[PDB]
Amino acid sequence: MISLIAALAVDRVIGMENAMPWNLPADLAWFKRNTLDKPVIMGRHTWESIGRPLPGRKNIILSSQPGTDDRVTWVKSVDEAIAACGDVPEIMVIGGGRVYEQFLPKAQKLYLTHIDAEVEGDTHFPDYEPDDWESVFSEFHDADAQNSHSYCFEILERR
Ligand SMILES: NC(=O)C1=CN([C@@H]2O[C@H](COP(=O)(O)OP(=O)(O)OC[C@H]3O[C@@H](n4cnc5c(N)ncnc54)[C@H](OP(=O)(O)O)[C@@H]3O)[C@@H](O)[C@H]2O)C=CC1
Ligand SMILES: Nc1nc(N)c2ccccc2n1
Ligand SMILES: [Ca+2]
Ligand SMILES: [Ca+2]
Ligand SMILES: [Ca+2]
Ligand SMILES: [Ca+2]
Ligand SMILES: [Ca+2]
Ligand SMILES: [Ca+2]
Ligand SMILES: [Ca+2]
Repeated sequence: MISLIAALAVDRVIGMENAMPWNLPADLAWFKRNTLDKPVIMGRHTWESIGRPLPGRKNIILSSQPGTDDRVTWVKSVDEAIAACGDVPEIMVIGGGRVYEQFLPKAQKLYLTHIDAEVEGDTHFPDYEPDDWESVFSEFHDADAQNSHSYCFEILERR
């Protein structure tokens, strides 16, 4: 079972110059909650954006070229990435834009943080068909002293 987890600002913007331009500790806690003890698949740009291995998770990196870090697992295709996870209940695809586009047809669940932020970006979440997904979890939060935007955590399941 493949799931995508992503944080989306206005117009499905997810990144700008290898960074997520917002500071939402509540999204970091949600991300950790939902990915811990699950293999994580990421694109090479995301691996460089994060900057280090994610603890308590098997880290699988997609690249057409050989790996440059043995602390993580390197793969050269979507099918090889899935295979490297082994027999696990759930695989988490953590980005970026290009990796989400490829795993979206195979995904059964979307863990989305809808951020109320105006972000000029260079990376977007794929334009998912609303008719194909059903909202099973939806928890809205107002901004506070730690989180500068209002945000909604949503879980969508493929109909
Ligand atoms: N808001 C959010 O939730 C998140 C946002 N982001 C943002 O997204 C951006 C990064 O996204 P993006 O630029 O799309 O890059 P990605 O992180 O999706 O990485 C793409 C790279 O991964 C490799 N790759 C992808 N698919 C394959 C494949 N099928 N086979 C082999 N290699 C593959 C390629 O590496 P190579 O070139 O080596 O072949 C490719 O250049 C950053 O701005 C980051 O901040 C990232 C995660 C989460
Ligand atoms: N919701 C969400 N999804 C991600 N894929 C992510 C990647 C790294 C750090 C914060 C993140 N938050
Ligand atoms: Ca900033
Ligand atoms: Ca490239
Ligand atoms: Ca060795
Ligand atoms: Ca881009
Ligand atoms: Ca439509
Ligand atoms: Ca803030
Ligand atoms: Ca159904």
